[PDB]
Amino acid sequence: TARGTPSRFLASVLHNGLGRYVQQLQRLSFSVSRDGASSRGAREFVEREVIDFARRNPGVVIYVNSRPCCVPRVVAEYLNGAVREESIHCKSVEEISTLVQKLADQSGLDVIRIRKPFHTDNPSIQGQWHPFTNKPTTFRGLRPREVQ
Amino acid sequence: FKTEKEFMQHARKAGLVIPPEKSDRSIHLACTAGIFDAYVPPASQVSIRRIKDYDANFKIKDFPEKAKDIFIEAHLCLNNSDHDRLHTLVTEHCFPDMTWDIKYKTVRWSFVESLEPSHVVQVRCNVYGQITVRMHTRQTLAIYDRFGRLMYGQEDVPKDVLEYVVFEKQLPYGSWRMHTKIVPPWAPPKQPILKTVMIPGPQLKPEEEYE
Amino acid sequence: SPTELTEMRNDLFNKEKARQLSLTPRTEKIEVKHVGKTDPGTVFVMNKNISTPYSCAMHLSEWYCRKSILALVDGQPWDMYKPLTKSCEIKFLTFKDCDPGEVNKAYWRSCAMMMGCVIERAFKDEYMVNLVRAPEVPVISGAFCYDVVLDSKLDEWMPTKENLRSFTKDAHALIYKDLPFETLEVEAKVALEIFQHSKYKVDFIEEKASQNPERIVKLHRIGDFIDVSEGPLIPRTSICFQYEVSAVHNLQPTQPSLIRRFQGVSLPVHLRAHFTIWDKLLERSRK
Amino acid sequence: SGTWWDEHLSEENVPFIKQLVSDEDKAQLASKLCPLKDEPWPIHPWEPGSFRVGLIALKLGMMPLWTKDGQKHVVTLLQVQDCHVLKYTSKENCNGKMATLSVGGKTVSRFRKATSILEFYRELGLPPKQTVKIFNITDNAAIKPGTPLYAAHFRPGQYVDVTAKTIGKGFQGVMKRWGFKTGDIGRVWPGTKMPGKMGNIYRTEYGLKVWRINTKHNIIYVNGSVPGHKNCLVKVKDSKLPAYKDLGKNLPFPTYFPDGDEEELPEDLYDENVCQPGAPSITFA
Amino acid sequence: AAPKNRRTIEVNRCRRRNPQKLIKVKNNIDVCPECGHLKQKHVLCAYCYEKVCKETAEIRRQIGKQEGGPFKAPTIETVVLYTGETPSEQDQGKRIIERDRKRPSWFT
Amino acid sequence: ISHGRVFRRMGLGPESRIHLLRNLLTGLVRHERIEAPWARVDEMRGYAEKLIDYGKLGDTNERAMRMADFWLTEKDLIPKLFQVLAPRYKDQTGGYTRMLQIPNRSLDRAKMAVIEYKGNCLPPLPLPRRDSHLTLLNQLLQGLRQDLRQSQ
Amino acid sequence: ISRKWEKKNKIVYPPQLPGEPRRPAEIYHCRRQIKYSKDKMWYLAKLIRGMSIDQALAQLEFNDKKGAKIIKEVLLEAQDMAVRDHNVEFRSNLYIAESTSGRGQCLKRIRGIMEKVYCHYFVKLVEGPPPPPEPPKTAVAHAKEYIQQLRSRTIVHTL
RNA sequence: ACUGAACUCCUCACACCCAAUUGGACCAAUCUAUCACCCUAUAGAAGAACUAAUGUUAGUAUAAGUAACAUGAAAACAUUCU
Ligand SMILES: [Mg+2]
Ligand SMILES: [Mg+2]
Ligand SMILES: [Mg+2]
Ligand SMILES: [Mg+2]
Ligand SMILES: [Mg+2]
Ligand SMILES: [Mg+2]
Ligand SMILES: [Mg+2]
Ligand SMILES: [Mg+2]
Ligand SMILES: [Mg+2]
Ligand SMILES: [Mg+2]
Ligand SMILES: [Mg+2]
Ligand SMILES: [Zn+2]
Repeated sequence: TARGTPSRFLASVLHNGLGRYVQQLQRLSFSVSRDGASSRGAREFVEREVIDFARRNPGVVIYVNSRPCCVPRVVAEYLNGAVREESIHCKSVEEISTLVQKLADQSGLDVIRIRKPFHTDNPSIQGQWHPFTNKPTTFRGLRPREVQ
Repeated sequence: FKTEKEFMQHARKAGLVIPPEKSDRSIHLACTAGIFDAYVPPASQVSIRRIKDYDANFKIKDFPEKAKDIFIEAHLCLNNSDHDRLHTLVTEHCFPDMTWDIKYKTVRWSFVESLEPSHVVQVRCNVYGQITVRMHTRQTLAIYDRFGRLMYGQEDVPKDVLEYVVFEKQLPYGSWRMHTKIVPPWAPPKQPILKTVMIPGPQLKPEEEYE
Repeated sequence: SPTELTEMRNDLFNKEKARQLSLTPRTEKIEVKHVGKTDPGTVFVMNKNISTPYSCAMHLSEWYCRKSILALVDGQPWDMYKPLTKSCEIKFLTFKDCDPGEVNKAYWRSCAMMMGCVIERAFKDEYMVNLVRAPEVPVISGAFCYDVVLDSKLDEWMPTKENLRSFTKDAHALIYKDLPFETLEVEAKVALEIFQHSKYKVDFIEEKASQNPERIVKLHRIGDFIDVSEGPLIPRTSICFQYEVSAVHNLQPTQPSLIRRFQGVSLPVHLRAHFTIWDKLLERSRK
Repeated sequence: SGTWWDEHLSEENVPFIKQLVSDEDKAQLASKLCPLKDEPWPIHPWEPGSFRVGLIALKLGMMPLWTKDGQKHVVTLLQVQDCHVLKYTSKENCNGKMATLSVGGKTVSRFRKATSILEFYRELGLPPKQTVKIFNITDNAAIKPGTPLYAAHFRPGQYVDVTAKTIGKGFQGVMKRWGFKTGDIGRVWPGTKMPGKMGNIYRTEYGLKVWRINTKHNIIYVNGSVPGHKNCLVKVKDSKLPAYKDLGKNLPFPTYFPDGDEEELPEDLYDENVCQPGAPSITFA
Repeated sequence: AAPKNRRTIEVNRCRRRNPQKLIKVKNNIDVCPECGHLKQKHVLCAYCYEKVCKETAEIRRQIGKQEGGPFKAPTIETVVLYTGETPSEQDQGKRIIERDRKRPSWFT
Repeated sequence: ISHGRVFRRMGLGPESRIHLLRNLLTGLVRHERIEAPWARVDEMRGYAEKLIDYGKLGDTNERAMRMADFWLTEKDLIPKLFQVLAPRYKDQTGGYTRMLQIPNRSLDRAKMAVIEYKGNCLPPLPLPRRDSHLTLLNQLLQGLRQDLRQSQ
Repeated sequence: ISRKWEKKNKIVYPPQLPGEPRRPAEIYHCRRQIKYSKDKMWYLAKLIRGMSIDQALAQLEFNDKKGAKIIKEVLLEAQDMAVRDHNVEFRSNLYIAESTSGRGQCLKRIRGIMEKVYCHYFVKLVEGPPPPPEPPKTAVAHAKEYIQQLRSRTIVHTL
């Protein structure tokens, strides 16, 4: 629920689209068992898809560790120092490809609740409403029941 | 209680009869209750024969060199609190007397060059060899607390130390370890302490008076 | 300049404390037997020219800190924050003692000095204020006094009720700050260095350095204010509970300048008086 | 720590402070005995519809008093002890409907009052009174604050209302307190009669005839019973009962002034119907 | 009746921790000038009263030794004397209870 | 409602309160100093001073000897009341006893009191002294007394 | 049974630096299986929670409750080990930082079950003058808080 | 005229609001087979899943520090007195 969870406002990392666009995903860390039934789809991902993926975005450095694990993981690290550890346990190659592209496409900000769907930093251009917009002035700045 | 008489009289008044039982194993001591001949500082080649007849490869001309390394290394085991090496370097009469009060506080002893050469003074003697050595050194101390605040001695400044260190050996697998350290009665007072002390008077029950 | 006065006087003061602590033989440790009526025969093994009688009191209890005011060190009255000097014997003197003569005198000297600390920083800047002394008034005599010489502009000035009330409000502002009284026994040369711009206090230092076999003179500092006393003082300003600057009088045989005396009366936090008794003690303190 | 006045005084200084402070109380009560040789406020005559000051009196106790028809009347004595006017507040500063006089009675120790009160009485120049009651009053009756009020402020024949705390009976149950012993209403109404603290509340007895005043000892002898125990302080005002709203013609209007020295009063004023002591034994012929 | 519900620790903490149930910091407490153990004003010092109690205990024991048996109240005033004290001229015609310690500083 | 009720109700009746007080008064004529709980002590203090006022009425008085016969349960104390206590206090007219508070009883935490008879052989109590006349406030007030004496 | 509070006096800090404030001492002491209830000790433990040890001792000598004497023994004992064992120079210079009371291992007595209640008492003393009590907040603090809440507010549910 | 739904439209997604009943897809933990080797896989099995039976046992609350309970007095602790 929203009152149990933390929330935040919609943001970028360093104004990520203004000047240029920067891929926010630094490192991936696959760890894949050689003999092991859970990292089968990871194995077929390293053999088929990880080299193509590693070429489609060179700003991402990818480490395939290949130790005897009992659950394989991917660990995405982001430029703002966030770490998302997700499992690729008993997943097909296609499911792992959609997960890794999902991690590539996003940023390191939390996937907690976002309060507003928008973020201007300059919301007003004609000048924000204060209670003396849309009011006429008087002669000599008088107020009601002011004599002189 | 405070002694064995209090416990045995309390066990007699209570009715605790403790039978003194006969066991074939006893305690295998490797030390001595104190010093054989109390060397009082300002002919004992008998005991050197009574050492060489057991050890048979023993040069006194090399020993205060060794006695330096048994001394200094042992003190460095206080800087890390490595008790397992101290049991090789120091006797068990000497181990509590140097490590008990130092518990729960960090010490930072260090050695710097000796003023004099260390030289052996006397030698005495199921058999316990015992060698007293005169050392005239320069050492540094800083005893801290549980809270890491200095309670004894400037850390940098070396001080000149006289040390009448008594060593002891078992006479099969034993070696020379520090047994005690004689402090002469004429010796100057030590460094004063950084804190102040109140020493209480007699706590008087109402029926008594102060005189 | 007055700011230059307080700065240069406090700097000479801290030169003398800096020279004063530097001549230690590296924490010599002298012991003082608590020769006293209660909790008897307890030695304090203390640092030589560092630890004061207040720290002996701190070894005993909070009670002996809060209630004790002087110390008979070897039968001599001593400040609570004056550092000890040698192996000695301490009593602790309170207000409610059997015969508290020296504590009444110490309280009295203190209140006169606090008054001078109010007088100097009371007037606007174009008026020369000049503190000659605090005469030793008996406590039976009604009010502690402080002789002050004022500027020739204020030759004919006599304060209103509201000006004496403003003096008291500055005094309660001085109590509320909770300032200790630092002491320094200084030889007469540096004593003349600090007060080198007042003829009256110079002559006072000269008359008092002529009284001891050395040239030794007591200085006291409240906060940024130095003065010469005749003897010991109270440990803190926070002891004075009721305090009133009650009157101003002008002495009569005044051909060179007015020796304009100020009157005041005060009681500690221990010997508080009821409001009506306090009013009668105000009235008698205006003679 | 807290203190009291006696705490730090020697054996020598305790009766000294008793004699000192007691003597200043007697001097301060003695200095106010000439209000008209002082500078009073302008004395007006009685106008129809004006109110004057009341008093504060001790309740001395009761005694019988026989009238000329041979009927008992139980009568409380009310001594006026050191009554004085303390502060006048006009109607503008009060924001009430009417001006007010604060009047207090029975001098009480200076060593036992808050310092705001002691500053008040110090500036006023009086020893502090035990109670201060407040009188609603017209502008015509306003004596200067600091003036003595006497027993002859009232005169016999006058009717009077007296208010005091009733004798407190502490926590009492229903039979003593109220004198006795729904389903669909699921609750107990406010103001239901239940056990609780009886007495120790202000109550006013209305319309009590003043039978006799004693000018020397300053006693008022009032008909019947007054709320409160003996030696209690009561607030004695002229009666508000509308059968008695116009008889302020003969009453001295600001207050009675012995300082005025005009046709001074006897020992004791009696009402016309009172059998005085010393009169011959009454016969109904 | 019996409780309809179970009271909670929030209600309970509000009940048993409000200041009507807390212990009041008292400030009668002084230091006895003679002994230095802290006493209370308006109450005798426990320590000094224990001194006086113990000495009246020894004196009453020796009263019991010099009387011997019950129902021996003398028709004479009594005087307590310590070691090395002559009975005064005022102490004549008074029974005497000799002690074995010194005269205390506070007995007079 | 107990306005003007002057007597503590004690013991297990009126008779039993008079026997409790009689035992305390007997204890205090015998020993001349008593620790007992506080309310019992001041009740009995009222009775104690009256008992000496009957002791001053003479040995030969019949009424006094009836009162002493009742109030002293040990009969040897009746020569003491008419030859030791009553001659002792033949000067002063009242104030024969002094009462102070002890610290509370260790057992059940009761308010405790001592009464003694004044001028007894027992070691003196640590009486609450007034503050010294040589203190700061007492010297200011002594000076003020000297000025108000100088008015004449 | 857990016994973590006794061990807290065995933490050894690494020695400090000259450019560093002096760390105050901390002395954890307790007593276990006091035959008293844990909620009657709460009042005595609560009473002394920021006091200097002399004020705490003084307040517990004149209290009539059973636990006061027990806590006074715990505080005198902890003042002793404060000075002897833990390098506190002044006896006077302590204050009660923590004073709580947990429940102990109770017993059950069949009469009809009735518990024989036990408790503990935990005290941490800290070297130093007792910290000054929190002043009641003034109308300046209330007014600043209120205005700061007014400055804080945003146009809500829009851009 | 405006407001006004989970109706309808709109951007993307759709297997994703009934009792008893009935059909289906998955599945925690355990043990066995064989893998696996920071806690798994494919099967085989079964004492295989608890917000509820005035359930059973144990712990600890609440009512509640409530109800209730207890020691004749002084003293030299001998003794005496009621
Ligand atoms: Mg209803
Ligand atoms: Mg009863
Ligand atoms: Mg629909
Ligand atoms: Mg699974
Ligand atoms: Mg099952
Ligand atoms: Mg369950
Ligand atoms: Mg049920
Ligand atoms: Mg169930
Ligand atoms: Mg209940
Ligand atoms: Mg009950
Ligand atoms: Mg019984
Ligand atoms: Zn005492």
